[PDB]
Amino acid sequence: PLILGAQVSIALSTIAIIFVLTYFKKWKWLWSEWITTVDHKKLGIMYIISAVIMLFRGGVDGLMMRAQLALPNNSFLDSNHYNEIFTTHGTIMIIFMAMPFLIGLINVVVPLQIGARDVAFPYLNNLSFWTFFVGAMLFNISFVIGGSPNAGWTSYMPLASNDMSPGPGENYYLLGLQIAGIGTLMTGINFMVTILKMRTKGMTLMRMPMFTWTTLITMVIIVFAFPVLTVALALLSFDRLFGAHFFTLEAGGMPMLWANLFWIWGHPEVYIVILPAFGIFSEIISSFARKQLFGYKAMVGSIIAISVLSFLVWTHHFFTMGNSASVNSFFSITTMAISIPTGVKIFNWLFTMYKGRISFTTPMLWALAFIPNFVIGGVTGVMLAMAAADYQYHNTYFLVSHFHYVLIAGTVFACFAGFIFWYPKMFGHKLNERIGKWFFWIFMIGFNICFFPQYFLGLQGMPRRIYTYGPNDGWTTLNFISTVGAFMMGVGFLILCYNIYYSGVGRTLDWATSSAIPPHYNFAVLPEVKSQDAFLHMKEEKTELYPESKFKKIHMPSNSGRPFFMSVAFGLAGFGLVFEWYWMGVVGLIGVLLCMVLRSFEYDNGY
Amino acid sequence: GRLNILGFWIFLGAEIVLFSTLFATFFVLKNRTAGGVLPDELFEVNLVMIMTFLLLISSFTCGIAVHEMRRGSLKGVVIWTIITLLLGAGFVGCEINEFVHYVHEGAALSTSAFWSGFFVLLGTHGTHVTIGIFWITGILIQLKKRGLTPQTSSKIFISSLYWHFLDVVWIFIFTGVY
Amino acid sequence: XXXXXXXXXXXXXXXXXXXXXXFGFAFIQAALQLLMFMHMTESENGTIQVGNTLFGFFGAIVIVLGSIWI
Amino acid sequence: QQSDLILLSIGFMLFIVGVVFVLFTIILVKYRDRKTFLEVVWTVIPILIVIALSVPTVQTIYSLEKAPEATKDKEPLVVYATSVDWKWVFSYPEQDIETVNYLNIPVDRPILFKISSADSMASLWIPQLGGQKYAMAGMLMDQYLQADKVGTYEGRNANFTGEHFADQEFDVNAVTEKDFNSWVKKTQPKLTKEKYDELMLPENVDELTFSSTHLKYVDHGQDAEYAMEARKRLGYQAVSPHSKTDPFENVKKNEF
Ligand code: HEA
Ligand code: HEA
Ligand SMILES: [Cu+2]
Repeated sequence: PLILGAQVSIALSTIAIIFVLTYFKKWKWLWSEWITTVDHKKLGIMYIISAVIMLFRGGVDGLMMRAQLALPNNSFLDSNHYNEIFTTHGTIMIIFMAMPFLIGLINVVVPLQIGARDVAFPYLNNLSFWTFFVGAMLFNISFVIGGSPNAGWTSYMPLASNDMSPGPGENYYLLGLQIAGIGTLMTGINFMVTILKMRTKGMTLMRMPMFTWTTLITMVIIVFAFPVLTVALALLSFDRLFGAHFFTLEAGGMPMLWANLFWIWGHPEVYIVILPAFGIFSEIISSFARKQLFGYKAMVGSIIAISVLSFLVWTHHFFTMGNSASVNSFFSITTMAISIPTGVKIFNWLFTMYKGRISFTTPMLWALAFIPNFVIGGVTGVMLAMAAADYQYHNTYFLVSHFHYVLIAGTVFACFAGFIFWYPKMFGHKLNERIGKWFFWIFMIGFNICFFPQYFLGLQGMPRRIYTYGPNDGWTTLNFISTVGAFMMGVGFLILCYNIYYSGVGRTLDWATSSAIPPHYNFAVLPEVKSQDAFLHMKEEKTELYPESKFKKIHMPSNSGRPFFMSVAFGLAGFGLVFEWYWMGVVGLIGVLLCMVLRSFEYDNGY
Repeated sequence: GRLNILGFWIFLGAEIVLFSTLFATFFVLKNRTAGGVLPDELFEVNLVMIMTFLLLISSFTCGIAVHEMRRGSLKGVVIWTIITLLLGAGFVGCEINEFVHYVHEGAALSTSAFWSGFFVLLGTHGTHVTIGIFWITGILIQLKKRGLTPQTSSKIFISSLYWHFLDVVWIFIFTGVY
Repeated sequence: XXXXXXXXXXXXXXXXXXXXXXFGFAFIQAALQLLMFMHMTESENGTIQVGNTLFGFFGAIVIVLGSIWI
Repeated sequence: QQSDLILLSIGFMLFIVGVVFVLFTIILVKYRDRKTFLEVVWTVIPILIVIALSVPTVQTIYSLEKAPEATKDKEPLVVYATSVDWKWVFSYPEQDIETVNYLNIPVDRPILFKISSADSMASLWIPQLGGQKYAMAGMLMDQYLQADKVGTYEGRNANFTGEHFADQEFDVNAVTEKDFNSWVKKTQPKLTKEKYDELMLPENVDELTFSSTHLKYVDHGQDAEYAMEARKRLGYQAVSPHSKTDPFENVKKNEF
């Protein structure tokens, strides 16, 4: 309680700082060219700068957690205000960090590589940001205004309603993700239509090239694995608020049914956080290598396998609860059938880097380090797929050690790779290469001495979600080593922000823009392409530019202030149902009232 | 040419998983009510609800084909789209008095775990058909200062085909829950 | 004119559905929607349009027959 | 420790995969600085890596079902295992006995652990016995175990965290046959009826012997609604800030 009193003042200070320094006059720059803007380039920016903000929020969280877990009998954090702490850390990632960080790198890089103007509905994509953001402030305001949930990012049902007890805990998780799920659902719908009907002439479907293909796969899984989340929480939101008994222990409802609904959405979304990560790494390793992605009838054909085989594998997170054995081997054999379509994509990055040249720049290093660390986590998930041995290392850190290798090397590195390799798109010049190398090395070495002792921590006998281990066979140092490496990755986020204080060998339509920071209309003429890689065939082979006297008109999808007002209603009704208001919501119905009024304005505005 | 016909179409594919999630929820919560009321609902109301909706699409499969596509019955839009709008209230009015009559033993979602799924598998079900009325009437404000021609006023078609998607699970609810 | 033939054929499936109660009955439900939606998909934007809805019912079988599978 | 041979044998299987990719990068790359038929022929090995596990792993999933690490279809001992919050409950239907946060089993004997819970989902891990099974509040899950050598087997929970869940460590032991029957005889407190309800509060407890079985109470494996008749009959529902301490109304057996 003592710690949470300083940040509410710091939270009010930051709010008080925006008024004096920034709000001298903002209804001409903040409300016009931003907030409710339509240009796809500006939206993708607002996605990742929230993920960096959540990185520090997730950062002080991840650090003080392991700082508490330095050694046994440590009195930094108590039983609770750790459960809430470690729950906020995990939900801030994936949902409010890796999702906005990935879609942001998608909401920017994909529409330029296809030659189109904006996206399909540059109007519905506007609210698609705020729909996530009001869910971010909802889940962030659980800080001191209410109480952050303390059931994990999973938050199973039997420990979530009355057995749990905190009122304003799970509701932020239910209503916070319920909104962002609506926003994230529309981001998959916009980009599923943008990459199918707005491509430029000559841009053939089979070659466009491969990252824009992974994004296509990313925005397909979102469409079919988010309506589940929309009802899985809505069912849970009915259990919590309106008094439903879908999974309640009392009226006899199935406590495990909410587990299977969450995971029917769970593991498919797990690939939504790794699909764009694969794509962002597919260009960079074939761009500064100056070679051809050798393999398409077996690499893009491999990107479709994991897209469907993600829903025949989701039952691998259970196993321990004693299923029908046969059904515990079905998804066990099937899970091994998911590490093979994922496996061939690693053999496709090394033979596109061989025979070809290379220059170790900063974005190369992130692609250099992505190859091993993701496999070291992948050579452990194969073990997790074995249901017969999953019962021994279920939970117990060895699971935590598996996936932290999979996602941080997978997505967090791709979030860092897409950060630097496509930074000249965002503003002038780029990051300093030599001192940017200092951030790469320190963040990489602390990553392993943090989670590889967890492979020994978990196998020796340290379960997960535990605030004190105890002197068990001298297994204290493996825990402290994990914390040293944990606090070591923190050292670096200061460097990451210092590199920001300073304020190429392309092979696709990246540097093909008229100059740095491409304009609003993006590309005056649509490229003919008619080949696999556009930039190299449009540099050495001929020239081909944007000749004058061949221009035409504008797009004119101007701004409308409704998406901001639309999501505030979602954030207002969401906050109103969470913070007290147990049975029914006095203001929760108004948010429903305001949203439907704007949905009439949706089809009452001619443009 | 408007791609919203395709964009708000892949949104209709997402709701298949929405209702399938509720169908998986409901089909697992079928054998409960270990302590509560056993389900016994009126049979004639089911066919009356289903036949009202099966006749709702019968006035809508031809409500745009022999309307805008075949010939040009521009005056019939206040005829075919209004009659099909009153049939939407028939399902709403019948399902509301069905829930109010269920206040008599088995009210809302608190009586049993089974009635929680049914009041939600048919709950957001009833919500989807209620907002469609306001969406079908939302386009009916176009024959005033607008009055667009076919192949241009896509609001009718994109809202007509959304309205069609209901009867899909509506029939799957007929077989699913009954 | 041509759409009335399917609409007239659709009403009999519900009447035969009541005759089943008052696989063999899990198919008449899917077949009732085939004729209903086959009058508004292809083409132009088709192939993609009628293709989007195909893999959604797979999840319905995977989600339903998969949840019941436990 | 039956599946431990998979862990050690599989450990080297991926230890090779980690070094295979060391030969695929370090051997070149340095030599290569400025200063279609292979992919199709590659599809023969990846199933060979997984089908060599998609048979012995499936030959093990069906192996933990029937009577495993014990003997044959004899000596059937039943032990009803219940999981309240933080605290572990185990009751023997053979003779009127029931222990809490402690468990004794004779070595080289089959034990049909009936796994269940009271208020929150759980699972008896016990890192020396091997596999764990979730304690599902609402039904009983069967699970058989045994004892390798005589020793001290640590035991914990799946730790579905809930304030008092990290200290769910309950110690279990495995001794001989002759000492088990003398130990069982010495015991016969009893099933004090009300002290059972004095257990569903999540706190901290000591040994609590109890020489009478509690399964005469709604089975507990069935009708998991015993969370309302538990915490609420003594007047207690916790919160997150202030006014906890089990909202007044005393009577219990705590620490110190
Ligand atoms: C995107 C995925 C992702 C990312 C990036 C991270 C980031 C980190 N995580 Fe975690 N983690 C999860 C995924 C992730 N995590 C998940 C899914 C859970 C479980 C969720 C749940 O079930 O509740 C979890 C919880 C979890 C656990 C397991 C908890 C347990 O079992 O008891 C551990 C183990 O130590 C951990 C450690 C770290 C560390 C050291 C980082 C580092 O990357 C830290 C990153 C920090 C920065 C980049 C900024 C550093 C901050 C500073 C420099 C500020 C310092 C200033 C002051 C202290 C004043 N986090
Ligand atoms: C980016 C997200 C992501 C990705 C891509 C993966 C990828 C994989 N994961 Fe995992 N996983 C998670 C996110 C992810 N996972 C999360 C978040 C959890 C914990 C959730 C929670 O409980 O909170 C988890 C936990 C988890 C479980 C559940 C454990 C439990 O029951 O508690 C399982 C079970 O099968 C698993 C296995 C796998 C496998 C086999 C792959 C495969 O796709 C990996 C493919 C890679 C390889 C197979 C190695 C590379 C291949 C080669 C080098 C070719 C040669 C190799 C062979 C021939 C084997 N991981
Ligand atoms: Cu998974």
